Amino acid sequence: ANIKSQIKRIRTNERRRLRNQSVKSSLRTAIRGFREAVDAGDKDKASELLHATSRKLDKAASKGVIHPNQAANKKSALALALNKL
Amino acid sequence: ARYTGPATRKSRRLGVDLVGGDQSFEKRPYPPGQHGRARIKESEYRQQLQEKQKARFSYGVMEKQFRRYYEEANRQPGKTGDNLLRILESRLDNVVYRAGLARTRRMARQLVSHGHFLVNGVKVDIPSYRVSQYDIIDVKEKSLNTLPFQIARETAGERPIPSWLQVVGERQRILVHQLPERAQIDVPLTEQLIVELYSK
Amino acid sequence: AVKIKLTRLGKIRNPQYRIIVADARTRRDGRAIEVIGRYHPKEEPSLIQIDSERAQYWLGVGAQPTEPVLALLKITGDWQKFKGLPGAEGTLKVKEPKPSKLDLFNAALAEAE
Amino acid sequence: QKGPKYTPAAEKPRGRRKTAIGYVVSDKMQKTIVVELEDRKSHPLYGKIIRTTKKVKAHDENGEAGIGDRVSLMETRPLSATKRWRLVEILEKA
RNA sequence: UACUCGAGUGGCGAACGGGUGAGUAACACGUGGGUGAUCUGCCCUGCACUUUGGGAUAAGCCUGGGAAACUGGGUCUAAUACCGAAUACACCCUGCUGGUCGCAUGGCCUGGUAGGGGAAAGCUUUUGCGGUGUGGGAUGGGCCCGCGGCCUAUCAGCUUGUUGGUGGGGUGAUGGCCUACCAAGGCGACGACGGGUAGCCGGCCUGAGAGGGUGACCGGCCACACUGGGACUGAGAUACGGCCCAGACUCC
Repeated sequence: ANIKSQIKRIRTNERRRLRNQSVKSSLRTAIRGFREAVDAGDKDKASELLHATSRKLDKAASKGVIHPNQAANKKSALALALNKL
Repeated sequence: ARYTGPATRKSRRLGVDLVGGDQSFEKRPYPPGQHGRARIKESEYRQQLQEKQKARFSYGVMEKQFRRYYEEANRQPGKTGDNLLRILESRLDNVVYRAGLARTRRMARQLVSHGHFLVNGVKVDIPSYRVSQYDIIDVKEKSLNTLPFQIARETAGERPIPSWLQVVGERQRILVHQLPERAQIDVPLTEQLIVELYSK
Repeated sequence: AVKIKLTRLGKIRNPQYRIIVADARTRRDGRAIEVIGRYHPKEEPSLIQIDSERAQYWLGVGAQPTEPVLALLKITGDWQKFKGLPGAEGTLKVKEPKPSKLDLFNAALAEAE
Repeated sequence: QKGPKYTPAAEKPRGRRKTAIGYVVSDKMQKTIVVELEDRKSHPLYGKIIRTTKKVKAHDENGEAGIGDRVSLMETRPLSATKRWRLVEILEKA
């Protein structure tokens, strides 16, 4: 509030947060759909949406929004429960 | 804070020739004052006090600075009393007194005080400088026209030069060769009681 | 980065600097990793002692000195020993050692007699 | 001229964990046991040599260890809270 | 006209540095370890690259509202900003499999392998600066453990997310760190659970020596920023001179 760089930085981080909230919400939609697919047993749709969610996680980590270790644990859970169903 | 009182005073008190030419000392060795004839109590403490009293009043230094020299002396690997005495004799002014350029210990103190020496290319107005082996003490430039010192250098027939000094200078250039040692010093009271006091 | 620095030491008038290799997020007289040299400017030919091998190591691993240290390394040729542009050329003025105590006093004796 | 894309990492000595050697007291939980380890230190003031006592909870995947045993143990990463060690081998039966 | 530059976007720094010792009897500190249980902008080192496509806006201009702090809409412009797509097949998810070292899960041979995906930015006329993924460094750190360091039973019972386990979630990572479920277990006379005090250490003072006291200065760690909480951005935040909320306190 008292440093002008901090003011600029405020509005900047507001923009950034907005962007990243939207990113995470989208990813969360993707995984919720995948879990519902697995849970009703559309194995076809399971893979047909897994491909989407997997590319989505990869390019999420690529933007530095989240770490590749996190993205890997996510994809691992997806892949494993798809293997089990 | 240099001392200022009569040299006769401590002399009449404790009873030692330290100045040399003290006819009042010869005339009245008893202590001064109203009870100057009166009698004093004996102990270990009085003796051990009187020891350092005589020494440090002979040489001018104060109690606390003597204690600093003592800390160094028992910090040495040698032995406290005699190495203290070697330290204490290593002073500049005492060296030049035993060389004999000066009349009184006060006078040597004053000479070194007023910057009348010139040691290896630096003015040294330091009445307590420590002189190790191989120290070429030349004297300064204006040292010539000091009148009582002219008489001094000319007819310096007072107390002799000891073994560990010499003058190899037409300009009265005094040099150290070895350091003082107590077997050859032969000065008044030895410092064992001093050691016992300062490590009381 | 792990910058090769000079750090102050001593008293108010005459500084004496130690050549250290530490992180940039330290402070001026703070913790180090390796004291490797030093630098005494207060005398005009300005003593400089630099453990050459260890400086070469630290330049290899990815250090990045500041300008004054770089000047010193180029003086000694350590930067030039790392980069080999002309060669590892020592420009270092070792200070003129003085006529020692013994030779002085023997000169006094032989002159006076 | 073209440097190697790859470079293997230096040989790292995989550190040497400790071991402790105690007497089992319980298997009243699942897949874990409690071991009363012991160490002879010296009292750092009066110099006397002192036996002490130390509970330490361990784990075995296959439940070999019973009560009244003498075991070998090795330290490992935390299996869970107040589980830090693992069994090596039931060492002197009884 | 751009040498230059108010303001603006855009990076970068601001988390270092600097201060205090209220709290804290805690892996907070000191020493010695472990990571097969982990992240690392910056600096260097290597390897392979740096293609194409697109929209909108801040400013500026017009205008409204408010006491001010500030906000609103219409219009317009730009990019290393945001967003796409195409490659990488060195990296990552999963399936099958040979060998090898182990200290068990496992680690390694850029292991092979059917197969799925993931990058990027252009300025510069002068010592020239860059940007992307990727392996190996060096530096910083996060996590766990042993051990040592005050008083007090006129502080004897304490414990239910507590103790172990299964399936999941969660973080950079192990982990009751969280979740529903199974057993009922755990801690304690070597002082739990409580109370009082207190930042820790290299050190400083004394002492023959042990030991006792003690934590000025300087150096290294921890914690704090009016009080109490929370999250964001981001390589990395107790985010002192940032945000939000509720108080208390001073002003308009």
